[PDB]
Amino acid sequence: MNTVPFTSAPIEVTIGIDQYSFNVKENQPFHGIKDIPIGHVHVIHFQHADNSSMRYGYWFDCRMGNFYIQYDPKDGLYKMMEERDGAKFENIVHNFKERQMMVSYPKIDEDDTWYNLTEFVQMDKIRKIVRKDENQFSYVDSSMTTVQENELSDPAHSLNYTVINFKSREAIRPGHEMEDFLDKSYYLNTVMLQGIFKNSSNYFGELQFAFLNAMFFGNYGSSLQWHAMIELICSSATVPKHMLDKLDEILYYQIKTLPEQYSDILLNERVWNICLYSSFQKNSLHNTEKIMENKYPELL
Amino acid sequence: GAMNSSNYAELFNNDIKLFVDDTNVYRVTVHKTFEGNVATKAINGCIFTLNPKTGHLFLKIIHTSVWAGQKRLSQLAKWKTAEEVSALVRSLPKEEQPKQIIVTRKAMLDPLEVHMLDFPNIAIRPTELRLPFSAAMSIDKLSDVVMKATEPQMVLFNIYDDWLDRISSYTAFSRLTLLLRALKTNEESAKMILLSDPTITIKSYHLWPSFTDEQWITIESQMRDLILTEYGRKYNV
Repeated sequence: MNTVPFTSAPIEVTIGIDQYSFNVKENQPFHGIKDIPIGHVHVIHFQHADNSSMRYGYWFDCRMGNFYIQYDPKDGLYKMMEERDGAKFENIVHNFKERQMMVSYPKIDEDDTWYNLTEFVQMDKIRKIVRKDENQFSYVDSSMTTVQENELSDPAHSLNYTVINFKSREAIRPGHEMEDFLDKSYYLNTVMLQGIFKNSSNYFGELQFAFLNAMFFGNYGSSLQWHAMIELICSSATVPKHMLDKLDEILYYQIKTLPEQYSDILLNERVWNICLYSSFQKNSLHNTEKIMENKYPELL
Repeated sequence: GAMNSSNYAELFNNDIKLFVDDTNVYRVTVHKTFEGNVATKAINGCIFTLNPKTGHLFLKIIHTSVWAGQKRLSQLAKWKTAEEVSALVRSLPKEEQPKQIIVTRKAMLDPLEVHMLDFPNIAIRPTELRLPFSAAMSIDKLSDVVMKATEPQMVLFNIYDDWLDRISSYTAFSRLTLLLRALKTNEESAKMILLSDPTITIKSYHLWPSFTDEQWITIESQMRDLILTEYGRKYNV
């Protein structure tokens, strides 16, 4: 169980850790989050009390170094930073623990929610989507645009998701226009899985990173990448059985976790109605279709 | 975006463009089977590809053999239209290829876009205009060449005959949409008007009668009347 100490909390702020959040008052004696489960990626995330605009946060894995949070009063945000001095870091953490100035990652022992949402997400894959190679952690916010949103304007602050475009020479073989447009199996299986992602685990990792970025930061281009990656599987006639079974499980926990009140902006009516009711895989997502109908019958 | 009455003069500028109409690609007669079920029998069709500026009609005849052993024919017809248009574009010299293709039916946009990926600078546009190109098969010489065809064939026509010698492309297109609207609303009445006088003939190399400017006014007047009569009936008003 690992720790992210905070130097201080000079501004009032709603702090997110994975699917949890805690309000901290201006100059409250808050010194961090302890008991963070080893084995998963985590996201620590912020929404300032004064400006409820720009949600922002850091993706990290505690195995990859000692990370802390320190407010920068020049740039006006909570920054993640790595402490390279192991003995200084342990000395900081132990002091704040003794003084009980840290909230405990409030995991119920039965509750596999974070594991289910991050099953295929790996820090190495996040650091290729969010390029900043001098840090072991990744910064995302509400406003960051995707490589794809840029084409249709600062490359260094971009989310580099895999570009998916159903009306592209990449998606459509010369001489198989109708076949490839109506049945995306070639695009899914040869171009994306074999060619670009190498396997379904990398494809699902990116889909789940896309969802979590949409959910935690209201990142619009993230939401578009999540839906595009669902649509590409559902619109394929030919999909390995294990991928359909896994997709059902992935989607169930994303829909289960979605705050009930954001489904209007976070869920794309056209895509979900097509995936569940019109597509090749209309009958192949029992769990997702049952939670979607019981929790969001308005959308459908 | 969409071609409407607000940008109607764009049709007659010096940017090459083509209307595509797929409403006569897939044509059927519905009939009863011996066991009293229903069945369709395809007939020859055509793609109606028009330059509105010049009157150059590219009539791709769709022979019934293209449907043999194929499924979801009305879907396949959109894609086969977009294939043939894409083939026509590639067959034209660069300086003749259109900058815009206007489809008369929104269902042709995605098929045409996907077949034209190789041509990113050619704009595929819908139209809010209700164009009467469906009645193209009420023109006797076009109907004849489609129905006689024993194989896939492209036939080149000028749908304005020699009218551009005397009138502008705006006025030629207006005359043409009025004749087609008339043939579409009452085919019998429309054809009667066009051939009621035996002394006005269709030249071998033409589609419509050899009318003098005055006779065209009389004809256009008779076509307008015919369209209102029929409208006054449809709606009893």
